[PDB]
Amino acid sequence: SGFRKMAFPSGKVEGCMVQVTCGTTTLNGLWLDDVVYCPRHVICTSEDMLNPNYEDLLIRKSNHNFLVQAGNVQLRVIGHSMQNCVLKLKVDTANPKTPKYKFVRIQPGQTFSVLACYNGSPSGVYQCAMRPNFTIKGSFLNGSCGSVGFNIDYDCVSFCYMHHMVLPTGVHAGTDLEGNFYGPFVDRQTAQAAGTDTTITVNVLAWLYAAVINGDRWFLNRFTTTLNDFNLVAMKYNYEPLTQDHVDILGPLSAQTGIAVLDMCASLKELLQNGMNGRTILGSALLEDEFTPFDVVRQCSG
Amino acid sequence: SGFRKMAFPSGKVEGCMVQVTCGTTTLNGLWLDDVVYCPRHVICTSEDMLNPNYEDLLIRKSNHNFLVQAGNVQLRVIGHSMQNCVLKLKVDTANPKTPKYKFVRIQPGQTFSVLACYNGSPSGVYQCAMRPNFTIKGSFLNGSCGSVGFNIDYDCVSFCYMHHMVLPTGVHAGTDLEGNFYGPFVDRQTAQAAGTDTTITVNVLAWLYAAVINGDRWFLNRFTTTLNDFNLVAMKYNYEPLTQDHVDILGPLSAQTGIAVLDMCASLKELLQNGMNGRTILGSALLEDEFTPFDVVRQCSG
Repeated sequence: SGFRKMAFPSGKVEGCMVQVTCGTTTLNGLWLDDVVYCPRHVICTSEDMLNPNYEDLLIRKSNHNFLVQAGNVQLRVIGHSMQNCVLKLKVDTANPKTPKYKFVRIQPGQTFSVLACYNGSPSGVYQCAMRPNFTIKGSFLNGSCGSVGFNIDYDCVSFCYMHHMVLPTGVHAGTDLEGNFYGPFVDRQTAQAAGTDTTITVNVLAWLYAAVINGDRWFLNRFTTTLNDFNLVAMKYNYEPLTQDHVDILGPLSAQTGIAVLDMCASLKELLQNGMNGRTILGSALLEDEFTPFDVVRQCSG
Repeated sequence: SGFRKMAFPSGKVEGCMVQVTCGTTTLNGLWLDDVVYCPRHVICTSEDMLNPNYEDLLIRKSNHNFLVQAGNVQLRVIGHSMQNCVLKLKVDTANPKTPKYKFVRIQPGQTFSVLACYNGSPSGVYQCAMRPNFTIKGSFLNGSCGSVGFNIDYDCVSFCYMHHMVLPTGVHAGTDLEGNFYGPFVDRQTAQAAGTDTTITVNVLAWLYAAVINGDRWFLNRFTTTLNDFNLVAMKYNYEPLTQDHVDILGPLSAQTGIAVLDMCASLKELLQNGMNGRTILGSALLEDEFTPFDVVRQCSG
C-alpha cells in the first residue's frame, strides 16, 4: 500500500546534458539533434547580471569563448541565435543519443521531473510541481543552471522547463525551451517578487484518493458540500479555486474508490478547518499537492 | 535554499531491465554481462506461494518456460542456477548496455534508489531508506517484483536490493543481488512479522544540518546534552541509539555549520519532547530520516 513521489526514468535525458562555459561562468546545456540550448546568462559575469544588455553582450562573444563539453569530449559551434532567454548553439555534431522529444509549455499545478546537473554531469532526479505563482521549489546549487524539467510519454520526452535563476527568497524560476520565463520573472539579478503562492487543490484531492486506495481513510466523513461552498473555505486557506474541469479530471479516481468528488471535497474542508489532530495521511503530516490526478492514476495502475 | 529527496540518475540501470515470465507469472529481471537475475518465485504460481519447495519446483521447469523479453526483443537461455532466493539465467547474449557494477549488501539506515518497473519496462525512480527492521516503504504494484535498488559511485552502479515480496502489512521485503533476504523474511506467502521499526537517528540529525545550511534554524537552542542522556530520550521515542561512529560521521556537517553534533542532539531532544508546535522544517511537519549524512553532503556540495 505504498505511495512514493516518483520521478520519470532519466536515461533519455542524461545522454543530452552537456557543459557550457564562458569566462568564470559554466553551466548546463541540453544537446538535441544539432543544437545546444542553455540559459543566455551564460554570457554574463556576476557583475553583468545586475543589468545585462543581452543584445550588446551577445555581440561581443566569440564562438570560441563557449566551451561546450560532454564528459571527456569537447564540441564545436557553427551558428548561434538568441531565442528569448535561451541561447541556441548550432554544433558540429548531431547528438547520437537524441531521444524522441517535444518542447511544451506547461500550466501551473502540473508536475515534471528535473535532472539536476553540475557541469553537464547528472547528479540526481526529483519530481516537482510548477507552483501557481510559477516558481519551483528546487534543489539547485551553484551551476545547476540549465538543468531541465521533463515528462516522458511512451517513447517521447516532453521538455517543459529550464532552470535559470534562484530568487532572493531561495525559490527557483526558469523558462520553457523556447526561452520564455514561467511567471513574471526576468534573468536579471534584481529584486523580483513572486506572487502569493497557493496550494494546488486538485492535486491535494488526487492525493487523498491515493490515500483511500492505499488504505488510509480516517479522514472520510459523511458530510458533503457544493463546489461554491467548498471554494469559500478554500479561498480562506490560500487554496486554488476548484473548477468543474478539476472535478471532471478527478472522475476516474472517484470511479475507482466509490467516493464522489464533492464528498472528497467535504473531507478536505474538515481537514482545512480542523487540521489533522496529529494524525498522518500516507505517512505525511501535511497535505501534499505535488501529485496530479494523472500521476496518481499512473502510479496506482502500473 | 532548496532541499529535495533526489534519486540517482537511472539511465545506467534502465538498459539492464528485462521481463521474465513463466505461466501467468511475469516479473522484472536484471540483465548484466551474460546473466539475468530475478526473484526465484517467478517459477511459482499464486497457489505454490503458500509453501513452495523451490528445489522441486525448479526441477520441473524448462528453459523454454522462461520468456525473457527486452522491449521488443526476446532472449534465450543456456544455463540456470538458484543462488539463495535469486535465479541466475545465463543467456545467449551479453547485454551491450552493461554498466560498470558491483553487488553490495547494505546496512539498515542506508539509502538507495529504486527503479520501479512493470514488465521489464521502467516506470519511475525514487530514493528510499532500508528501515532498521529491514523493510522498504516502497511503491510496488503487481509485478514491480524484481525491481532493483542501487547507488551510483562515479562510473560504478552498486546494486544493493531486489524487491521480492509485499508483506501482509503493505511494506516491502527483498534481497541483495546474491539472493539473501534483508531481515528475517522468506519468499513464502505466509504471516511474517517485521520488527518494531525505529527512526534512523543519525539521518534525522543529518537532515537537521541540511535545514541549518538551507536557512531554517528556529529549532536551534543553547541546551546541550551527553550522548548517554540523549540516548535515554531517543530510546523512549523509538529512535535508534546514536553511537560515537554516528557522531564521527556527522563531523563534516558539524564543521560546515559551526554546530557541535551534541548540540544538534540537544535540539533534537527538545523536538522529540515538545513536538514542532505546528512549525515545519524544510517544509516538513515530521522529522525526516531518509537522508544519510553522505546524502546531505553530496546534495549540499554539488
